[PDB]
Amino acid sequence: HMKRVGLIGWRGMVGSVLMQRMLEERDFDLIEPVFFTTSNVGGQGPEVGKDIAPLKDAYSIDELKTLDVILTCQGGDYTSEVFPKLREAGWQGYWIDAASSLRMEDDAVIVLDPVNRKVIDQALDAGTRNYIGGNCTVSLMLMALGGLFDAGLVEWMSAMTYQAASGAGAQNMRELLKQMGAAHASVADDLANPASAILDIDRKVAETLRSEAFPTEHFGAPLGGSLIPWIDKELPNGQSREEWKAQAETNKILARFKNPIPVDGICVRVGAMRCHSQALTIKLNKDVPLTDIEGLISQHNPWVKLVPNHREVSVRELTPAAVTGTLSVPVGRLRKLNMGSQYLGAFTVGDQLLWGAAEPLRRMLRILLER
Amino acid sequence: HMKRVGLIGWRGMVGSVLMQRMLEERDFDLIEPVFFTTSNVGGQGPEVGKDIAPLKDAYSIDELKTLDVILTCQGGDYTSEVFPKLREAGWQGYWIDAASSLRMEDDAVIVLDPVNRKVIDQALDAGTRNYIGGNCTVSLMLMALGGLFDAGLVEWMSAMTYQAASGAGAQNMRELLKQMGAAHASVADDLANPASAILDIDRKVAETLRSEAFPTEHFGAPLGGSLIPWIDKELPNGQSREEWKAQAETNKILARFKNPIPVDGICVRVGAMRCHSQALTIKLNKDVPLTDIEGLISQHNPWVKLVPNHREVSVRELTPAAVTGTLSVPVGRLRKLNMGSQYLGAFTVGDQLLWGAAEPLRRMLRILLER
Repeated sequence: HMKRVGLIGWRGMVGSVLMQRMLEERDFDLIEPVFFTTSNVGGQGPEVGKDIAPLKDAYSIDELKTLDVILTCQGGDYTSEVFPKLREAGWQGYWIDAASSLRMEDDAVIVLDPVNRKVIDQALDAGTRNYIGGNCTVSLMLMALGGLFDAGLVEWMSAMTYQAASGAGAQNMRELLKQMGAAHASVADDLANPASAILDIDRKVAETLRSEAFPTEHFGAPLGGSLIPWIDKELPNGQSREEWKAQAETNKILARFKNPIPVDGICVRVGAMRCHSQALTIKLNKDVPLTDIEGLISQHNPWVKLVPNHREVSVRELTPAAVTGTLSVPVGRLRKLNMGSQYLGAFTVGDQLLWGAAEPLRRMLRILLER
Repeated sequence: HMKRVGLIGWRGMVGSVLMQRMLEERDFDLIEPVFFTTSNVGGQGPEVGKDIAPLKDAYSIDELKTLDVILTCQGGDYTSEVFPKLREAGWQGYWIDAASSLRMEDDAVIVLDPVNRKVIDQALDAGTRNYIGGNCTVSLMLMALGGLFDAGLVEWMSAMTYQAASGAGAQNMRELLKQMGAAHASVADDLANPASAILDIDRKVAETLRSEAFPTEHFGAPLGGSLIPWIDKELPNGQSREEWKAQAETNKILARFKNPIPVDGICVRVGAMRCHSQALTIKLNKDVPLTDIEGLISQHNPWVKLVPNHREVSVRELTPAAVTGTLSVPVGRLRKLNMGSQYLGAFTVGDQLLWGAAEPLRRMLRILLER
């Protein structure tokens, strides 16, 4: 009677974070883990404190059909190929996915249970079997500002993001680090010399970033020492796919199908490891006292952390350096903007790999087990 | 005969950029440059391609009051000390300053002549003697979007910035580079090994940024591999001084004393050397076609660079890596936002040391010579 759960893409980065969290929370104690692979069939699986079967074929429909749940971080290409063939074979199990492939599908639900647990529960009773993790940007934003939407105060939102390299992949994180190392190495001697001219240092650093030898295989441009104001594919409307997801996924999570909330902005890649930062211009539909706003925000969930709008505490708490590897979602710089009393400014930071990827997936798995 | 111009703060970072630009434009052909010092009286001045007198005492009121023009990049502490004494001595010469000291004074004009040449000309005719460079953020924004303000289309503007280390100083730029080096050095061996685990690399990097040995003296926090959502001193209204300067200096440059255009947002420090980037939400007061907006923007001045809203060109052109050391001020990602047709999104990048500091100063000097 214990559910057999198929783990796909566990070896990948997001999957590795998922593995780490599931191990910490002892998730494997309550399920029968079946690890699949697209390269090493028959090989050894990861240690989960119990005996498991050897690695099985992730493309074998016969194998997958025996599963009650499929938890995949393998990617959109894998989902696009296997999922339709599996459903056609009559598989009626639950499909939990990190990839964006099935997010906007009519028979699927974008999961972020601290925000839309009731949506998930109703979908489960309705017979929905597809539950997809939301885009990191949207998930991290809603984890921070869920209280405002829950109060029905948000008219629109303009989101300018500061997104980490982790969102692009493991090789991109490595490239960012190599780029930082290359930038520093070019002036390593000069940095030791106090009498070295800063403009000479700056000149050499700029040349290094522009040089061919600068590692730019995965980004196509320097990230370290710079930034990239475009993430994911270009769309015919002038949006990047990353920016398009902001409005589409926010309103689906909140189930705002009739009157959707306008969400837009610019998605920018910055030189951070695995934390997304977002500077937000928020239009509220009425004048609400700031302290009440802070109350609505902080009381929504136990992971959001209201950082007082003071300098040294903001410098220490509201940064990728302070958030990385943690489930904490700090939000600060909360104040009324000069445009009017209905204009709210906000800055938030969140780990891209946890709440922005892995954590909603394992939590969705636990929800299935509690039913 | 030839105007005697005093140069203060020529040796510093902004001053050095100023000297190099004045050399390139051959400004020293038109003036008698008198170089002053706060540390090396009688010493040797910079190489400006012509015979100059030995360094004079920058605190000598007797010498300073003989000067037709004073162009200082020495700093606010110097201005606050010398300027009142100098005016008290009956000095009626012109004062050109990079420091923010006299910006909001009624007898002073914030200079950005491609944007407010007419304001400058009227001030000169009126007898105004004080001409001050604007804050880097404001100057760079207006160089890109001057065409919209000139057409009187801007209702308000929300500015989320991505600011470089150069705005904080030379030692901050050095710290940024040292931070990048420390980050890379902690995982140098792992990066060279293709089979290394990404989560192990990430763990060590996160640990390094948090360690005490991480160079954070000047920023008070990690910048490399992170960001800092607070620049300059905290104000009682919840703004930082940097954010406050947005509305204050924009409207003074435009000479809008009556009904000021609301300008607000969040000023964030990122790991860039000397380029400020800004993500903008612009509310227009009229329905204008996007192509007409592009025309107004690009036709305003020959330094703004309209980057077509396409992925490849944006990645290549609209970055600190591309802009660094140039007088080009690219603006891109221009499109109407989901909130409405009067909401305009824009992303711009500009060099902080040129148009954000040194360039409006030497240009103001040229204007004085053309009187």
